[PDB]
Amino acid sequence: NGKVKAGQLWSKNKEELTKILGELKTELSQLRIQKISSSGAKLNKIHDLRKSIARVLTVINAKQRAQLRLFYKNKKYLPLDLRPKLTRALRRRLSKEDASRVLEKTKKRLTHFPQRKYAVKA
Amino acid sequence: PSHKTFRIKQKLAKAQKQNRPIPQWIRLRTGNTIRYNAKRRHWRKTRLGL
Amino acid sequence: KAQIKQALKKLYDIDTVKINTLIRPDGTKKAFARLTPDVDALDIAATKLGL
Amino acid sequence: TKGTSSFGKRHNKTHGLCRRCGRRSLHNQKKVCASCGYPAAKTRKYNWSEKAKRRKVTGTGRMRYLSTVPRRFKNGFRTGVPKGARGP
RNA sequence: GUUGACCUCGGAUCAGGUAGGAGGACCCGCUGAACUUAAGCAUAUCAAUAAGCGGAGGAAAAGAAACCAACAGGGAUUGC
RNA sequence: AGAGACCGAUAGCGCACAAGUAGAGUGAUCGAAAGAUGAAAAGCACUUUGAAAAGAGGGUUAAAUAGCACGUGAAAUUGUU
RNA sequence: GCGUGAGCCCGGGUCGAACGGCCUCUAGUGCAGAUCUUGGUGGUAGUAGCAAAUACUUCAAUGAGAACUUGAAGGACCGAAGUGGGGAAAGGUUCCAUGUGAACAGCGGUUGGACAUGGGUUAGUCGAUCCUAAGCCAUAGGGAAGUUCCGUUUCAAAGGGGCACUCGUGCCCCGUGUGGCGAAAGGGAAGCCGGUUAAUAUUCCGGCACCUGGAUGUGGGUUUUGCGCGGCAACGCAACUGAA
RNA sequence: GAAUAAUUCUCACGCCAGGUCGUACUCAUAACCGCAGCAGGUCCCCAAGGUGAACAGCCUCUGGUUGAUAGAACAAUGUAG
RNA sequence: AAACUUUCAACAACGGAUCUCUUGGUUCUGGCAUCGAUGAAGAACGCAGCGAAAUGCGAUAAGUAAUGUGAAUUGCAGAAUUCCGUGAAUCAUCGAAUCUUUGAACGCACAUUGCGCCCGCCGGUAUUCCGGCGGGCAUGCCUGUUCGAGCGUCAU
Ligand SMILES: [Zn+2]
Repeated sequence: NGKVKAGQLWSKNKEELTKILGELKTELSQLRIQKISSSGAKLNKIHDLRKSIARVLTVINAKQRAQLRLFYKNKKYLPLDLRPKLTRALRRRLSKEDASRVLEKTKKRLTHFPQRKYAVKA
Repeated sequence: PSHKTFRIKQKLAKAQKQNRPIPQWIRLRTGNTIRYNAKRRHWRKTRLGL
Repeated sequence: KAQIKQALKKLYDIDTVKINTLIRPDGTKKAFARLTPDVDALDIAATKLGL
Repeated sequence: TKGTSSFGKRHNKTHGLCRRCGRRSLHNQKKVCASCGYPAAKTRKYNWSEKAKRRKVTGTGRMRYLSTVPRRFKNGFRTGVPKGARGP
């Protein structure tokens, strides 16, 4: 056969995915055995096989990864790898909600004496 | 010596792999300039530091 | 050796009685596996494309 | 016997491979590296020679992680996928 | 006697967190020379600099007078 | 990212090239040399002498007074007339 | 050909892509020297020389080519504190087979520890892994502006052993404590013979053994005087309860 | 902890398993260090016959070499005997 | 008279100056602020149909997914597509993943691929032994939780 197309792999579930994953390894192992002592057009298949397995692996992982992200939402604590990663320094600034709080005396003055919109004639 | 360590064994394996002449097509590629290997080693010429 | 023995059984459904190993000067491991006397080798090698 | 005769008595090694810099500068008896200062927490570095400083500074290696931050900053450290993507 | 509080000092692979390293052109501190000039040389000069050590940011530091003045008085800090 | 009354392969950064590489020291460290065929490889089929390296004919090209020791090819120094 | 001169202009040959005259502006602006810097080349010169460790010779074969290739036959040396047979440190593919232009083997070279293409190192019993020695470094603490210096049982609340559930949870005893690294020549559980490959073997093949750890059965032994008998004795035998 | 069996017998026989790394070759008038295929230097194990007091010197067996640029002539001055 | 030494010319040699070129340096000006225990900089070992180095990547290993473009790559071989849609490329962009052994480096150590402990699953009669697989075990400090020590101390 040939390379497995990435288009159909998305509309599956884990059971066929693992069967396809399991079978693909089998031919790759055996087909390699032919490589010793004989060179032919079958060598091209070796590259195609390896590359196909990669696609199926990412699909299984991506499908699994999305599922538990939904599960851990609406929760206070979640795993370290699913938390957003920006920057060590960027994760420790004060939040905008707290970096914008003010005191009552400061608020009292600004409610009654804010900046105005004036103009001066010449 | 016949007594070695895995690290010394491992270093010797790599230093043996990178000592052979250049393959043949490389000098037949378009716009190529490599002529002869510039990092050849020989056990009776120059010891690298392990 | 434990991993090699188990792996052979799951791949080729063959059983061994003794396994020896060494590390070649290039950095790969070579393993000698001897088979139970009730099974012959040649046919299995031919069946599994050995030789 | 000050010279040539006494060079044939050398068959011992004072230095070995270092685990942190791969350089053969680990003193065997002291067990401290004469170039990276291992096992000290911080790496040896001195200002009375800047040639030795340039030989090991950022950008002389693979840069497996730092060399991808410029792109991420320009794009604003976002997340998610384009609306028309597939694979959920 | 029993029971229930308080104060100080501890254990725990208890729940949740945080610092080390890199870089150091520019910045904030500590420590700290000699060559050289004086036609010699010791105070002096090179210099409150080079080397060493600690600590941060895109700028850092300073800052709303226990100020300057002696005028008909000016009015946080920074830079030319 | 944009520029110069800057340098033009012994110059300009130590590095225009598989350069902090090859190499030296037990070590801290020290640290180079090396750019240019032709528009296009069209990188010399075939015959002949030779054990072979190669030579002589014969070819490609505007030019082989451009033949992978390749643009132009001075002086010191050498051979023949 | 011109100019007293630094210099300028033309004729002939080679070569292949840019370059001059005049007035102003500008500078990393003119070489024989510095035991100057880098690169290249001469006379000396086919000269000095290739002289320690006793030494070679005949026939045949391969080959374009043989003193230093191979086989046979002579003549010699090392003379068991060896020019023999194996190892520790160090070396790192130098080991074996097949082939080979140039370069290297201070003469030659069909030969090579050189060049090209492939192959080769099997362990419960040999070592490392375990224990400490001289010595090095964490912990409790105290110095120092600081990188860090001392400190190794010290002015420390420092551990480890047993059992049962329905089951993880629960129970019961002993305590001054007392951490790691450091030997291929120190201490230390256990394998011998015969054969085999171009290249490994106390490992591979055949035979005959041994040590440690873990679960279990048969034979035998002991007991109704509940945990054996004999010898005067030194002691004997196939066994013959033993926690803190 | 037994009287129809019980047994915590260090006796005999019988069951299962034993993980990881090194193992080629030289150890030196050519495989180590001295710029090199350098008369230098570098730790050990086994040790035949004869003369002789003897691991002295001299000759031989097992085993190993026949490798150090060659041909011709025999002046001076040399080095060694 | 030849030979030898010397001078000049033509041609042929050794060597790489001069002329022209340049994906390279140097200086000035302008815009921006982004490393790390969610494991940085650096180091080691690996990965290609035929690769040693450089460049790129990490057992999903000369790369995977997703978006954009729209017919290649090229030293050889081999295939892939072909235009319906089911899409070449060492292409450009990049919002999802993988990421061996190490390194501040974190079970104890390391001149050793050395030696430990806890929990769960799978085999061998097995809670205690052996093998395989997965998840864990550093130090300083803060807030809270729980269990404790003291005639320091309060009331029966
Ligand atoms: Zn180091």
